[PDB]
This record gives sequence, structure tokens and C-alpha cells, in this order.
Amino acid sequence: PVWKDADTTLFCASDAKAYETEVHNVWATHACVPTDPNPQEIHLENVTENFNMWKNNMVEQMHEDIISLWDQSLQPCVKLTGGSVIKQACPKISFDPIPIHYCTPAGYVILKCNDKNFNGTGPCKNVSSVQCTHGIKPVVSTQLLLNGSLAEEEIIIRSENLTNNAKTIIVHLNKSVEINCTRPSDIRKAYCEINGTKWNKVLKQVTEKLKEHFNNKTIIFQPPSGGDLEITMHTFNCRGEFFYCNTTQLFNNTCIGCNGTITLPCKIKQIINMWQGTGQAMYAPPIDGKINCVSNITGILLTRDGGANNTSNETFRPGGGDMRDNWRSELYKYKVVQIE
Ligand SMILES: CCOC(=O)N1CCC[C@H](C(=O)Nc2ccc(Cl)c(F)c2)C1
Ligand SMILES: *[C@@H]1O[C@H](CO)[C@@H](O)[C@H](O)[C@H]1NC(C)=O
Ligand SMILES: *[C@@H]1O[C@H](CO)[C@@H](O)[C@H](O)[C@H]1NC(C)=O
Ligand SMILES: *[C@@H]1O[C@H](CO)[C@@H](O)[C@H](O)[C@H]1NC(C)=O
Ligand SMILES: *[C@@H]1O[C@H](CO)[C@@H](O)[C@H](O)[C@H]1NC(C)=O
Ligand SMILES: *[C@@H]1O[C@H](CO)[C@@H](O)[C@H](O)[C@H]1NC(C)=O
Ligand SMILES: *[C@@H]1O[C@H](CO)[C@@H](O)[C@H](O)[C@H]1NC(C)=O
Ligand SMILES: *[C@@H]1O[C@H](CO)[C@@H](O)[C@H](O)[C@H]1NC(C)=O
Ligand SMILES: *[C@@H]1O[C@H](CO)[C@@H](O)[C@H](O)[C@H]1NC(C)=O
Ligand SMILES: *[C@@H]1O[C@H](CO)[C@@H](O)[C@H](O)[C@H]1NC(C)=O
Ligand SMILES: *[C@@H]1O[C@H](CO)[C@@H](O)[C@H](O)[C@H]1NC(C)=O
Repeated sequence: PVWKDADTTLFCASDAKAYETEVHNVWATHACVPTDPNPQEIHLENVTENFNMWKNNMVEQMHEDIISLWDQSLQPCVKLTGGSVIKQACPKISFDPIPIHYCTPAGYVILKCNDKNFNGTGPCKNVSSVQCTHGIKPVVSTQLLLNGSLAEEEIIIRSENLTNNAKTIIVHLNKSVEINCTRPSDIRKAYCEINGTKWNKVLKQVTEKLKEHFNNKTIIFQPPSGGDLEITMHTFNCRGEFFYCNTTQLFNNTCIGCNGTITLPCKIKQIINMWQGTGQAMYAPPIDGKINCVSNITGILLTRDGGANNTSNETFRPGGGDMRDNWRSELYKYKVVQIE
């Protein structure tokens, strides 16, 4: 084969069930085709191919899809956008993300980087071709990347430019850490439980990896410094409910009698600032009974403080808010090429 770099409109594929009322299933039933029943991955002999996860139009395309999914599926009692108000009915929905495959039309193919320690930019030596990506769950969150894929070998630091502190850092974990979030049967009070032993061990490895990238400086974690609640809290959607969880206990440099269960305090919020950047939305109060989601932490979103150039330290704070980084954390090993 012979190819050239190119962008083109993708289509999606999924295992969505036509009988489900769950909203990702409904969306994917009418906006995606069924998954490839016979996927074939073709290794490319003696092929080195350069990738750049930070300039990858697949990310913008998935982002457009997820905006469309949420716009079609979430039913606010009151939308507030641009100096407008839209009232409507806001019934409780069934919400649980399903994997979505992204696929090339005729004349194009997806190249896949299989170097286990590939950081997202530069040459890839073990390159395969695929017709569709693997199935990516479109999980919206801040601070912690949830229910994703794990790095196969070492923890990976991904950034467009580590030297530029305005550029988000994506940490790719090699070992998931469960986060178990419950609103038990104050109806908005909730909590998340994490195994502190595993978390602290993983976070210690993360600090050592950051030390490799920052000329051995001391790595310090601190809580976010201002912003909207969606960014200063780990925010995510559990069964249709918007959870906001305080992570100060996770970014604790002293534990880097503290090896039991970490319990993060959370609140379910009805009024949110939408990640589509469109303004505020109000939803109904939470459903009755026990509301529970067990998720895998598979990545971390970090921002490094500026102004530490002449100091002995680098300090990192949980970040997020641009969901493109969530999609990028999974699309990093893929790029579209035009077959020539
Ligand atoms: C570029 C930095 O971010 C922003 O400027 N934003 C504006 C205000 C907060 C927005 C947000 O993140 N909303 C959100 C909503 C629901 C869930 Cl479940 C969630 F995880 C995140 C993003
Ligand atoms: C290339 O990646 C494949 C995964 O597709 C894996 O078996 C191995 O790491 C590599 N194999 C070869 C022959 O390079
Ligand atoms: C990623 O790898 C390339 C070498 O291909 C290097 O130039 C770049 O600094 C690396 N970035 C990170 C964040 O490790
Ligand atoms: C959580 O991680 C394990 C591997 O660490 C994986 O087998 C399991 O399927 C993951 N769960 C989810 C919901 O992704
Ligand atoms: C995870 O990566 C670190 C290096 O960043 C390594 O020390 C550790 O052995 C890895 N763990 C697993 C389970 O691969
Ligand atoms: C990375 O960021 C630093 C500081 O913002 C800047 O001086 C440098 O030119 C950037 N490097 C690249 C390759 O963009
Ligand atoms: C999650 O936590 C709840 C209550 O904290 C508990 O009942 C449940 O067994 C936990 N599930 C897992 C998988 O740890
Ligand atoms: C907490 O993590 C430790 C260390 O990895 C592990 O032995 C144990 O399975 C976890 N705790 C429980 C109650 O499973
Ligand atoms: C960083 O510290 C490590 C500690 O193992 C050492 O091996 C290495 O020489 C140091 N590198 C720099 C650039 O300071
Ligand atoms: C998180 O909890 C700490 C105390 O545990 C508190 O000082 C901090 O203000 C909380 N974060 C936010 C965003 O309220
Ligand atoms: C992660 O996956 C599990 C298993 O499908 C699910 O129960 C959980 O709610 C998911 N978490 C989020 C935040 O979607």
C-alpha cells in the first residue's frame, strides 16, 4: 500500500441494542451502523509512520458526536444559553456509556500505532492498519479519566509541550484503580471510595515518571486553584446524575496511618455548567434509592503551575474541562490516511 495524511468525515459503528431505552444505545442505533462483524487488522511490514495525537481531526469528530449525543439525550428542566431560556419536561433517563467505533469511508484507512511506550507524538515503528478503531466509551469527566484503556507497559506522560505549562498533561496509567461512588438510599450527599493502598502506590509511580520528565525536580500535587465547580471537583455522570467529588484527599503529598479506604465527599448537583461551553442547565432531583457507579481510573488530567522555573519544585493540579482531551486519551494511537 501507499498513503498520504488526510482528513475526511468518519462514520461510527456500535453494538447498540435497538430495544434499549438507554440514551447512548438510542443515539448509536440511529446515528451509527452495526460494528464490523469481521474486523481485520493488517500489520504494515517495515513501516515507520509519524503520529501527532494533539493534531488529530478524529478527536474533533468524536467531540462533535458526543455533543450531539448529549444534546439529543439529556432533558433539562430549564436550558440557559446565550441570553435565552428554554423550558421543557425533564424526565429521568437511562444513562450508561457504550463503546463507539470510528471508521473510515472508502478510499481511506486508519493507521494504528502499536509501540507500547508511544507517547502520542513522533515516529511509530510497529504500525498496523484498521478499518475502524476499537470501541471507545465516550466518558465525560474532569480530573480523572474513567473506564478507559490502560497503557500496556510503563505509565505514559502525554503532552503537546511539557515545557508550556498551559498545555494539559494526560497521564496514562498502566494499572486501573477502582473508584466506587454511591448516593445511599440530604438526597444529594454522596461519596466515592478508593483503595488508598493502590492509589498511593500508583500516584507514587506517577510522581517518579514526572520526575523523569522534569530533570529530577521535586514533584508536588496540590488541589485546583479556583475555577468552576466542574473543574475544581472530579465531575462525572453516574446513571444520569451529575456527581461532584472533592479530590483533595487524592492529591496528598504526605501519603506519597493512611492506607485504608479513602472516602471522597460528593454532591449530586442539579444545576451544572455544561462542558459543551453553552452555559447552565438544570435537571431534576435524583432518583430514589441507592445510586451507584463503580469505575476504573485509567488516566489523570494535570496542569503544571507556571513560574517555578527558578525554583526546586514542580507542582501539578488536577485539571480537565476540555473533553477533547478525554477523547484524545483513547484516540492517540490512531490517525486517518488517504490511500494513494
Ligand atoms: C476549558 C476548561 O473548561 C471550561 O472552560 N468549562 C466551562 C465550565 C465547566 C465546564 C465543564 O467541565 N462541565 C462539565 C459538566 C458535566 C460533567 Cl459530567 C463534566 F465532567 C464537566 C467546562
Ligand atoms: C507489534 O504490535 C503487536 C500488537 O498488534 C504485538 O504483537 C507486538 O508488540 C508487536 N509485534 C511485532 C511482530 O512487532
Ligand atoms: C514524545 O516523544 C518524542 C520523540 O518521538 C519527543 O520529541 C517528545 O519530547 C516526547 N514527549 C513526551 C511528553 O514525552
Ligand atoms: C476495570 O479494569 C479491569 C482491568 O484492570 C478490566 O478487566 C475491567 O473490565 C475494567 N472495568 C471496566 C468497567 O472497564
Ligand atoms: C507501571 O509503570 C511503572 C513505570 O512507570 C512500572 O514501575 C510498573 O512496574 C508498571 N506496573 C505495571 C503493572 O505494569
Ligand atoms: C513549548 O513551550 C515553551 C514555553 O511555552 C516555548 O518556549 C517553546 O517554544 C514550546 N515548544 C514548542 C516545540 O512548541
Ligand atoms: C461499593 O460501595 C458500596 C457502599 O460503599 C458497597 O456496598 C459495594 O459493595 C461496593 N462495590 C464494590 C465493587 O466495591
Ligand atoms: C487494597 O489494595 C491492596 C494493595 O494493592 C490490595 O491488597 C487489596 O486488594 C485492596 N483492598 C481490598 C479490601 O481489596
Ligand atoms: C535523575 O536522577 C536519577 C536517579 O536515579 C539519575 O539516575 C539521573 O542521572 C538523574 N538525571 C538528571 C538529568 O539529573
Ligand atoms: C475540598 O475539601 C477541603 C477539605 O477537605 C476543602 O478545604 C476544600 O475547600 C474542598 N474543595 C472545594 C472545591 O470546596
Ligand atoms: C464505568 O463502567 C461500569 C461498567 O460498565 C459502569 O457500571 C460505571 O457506571 C461506569 N462509570 C461511568 C462514570 O460511566
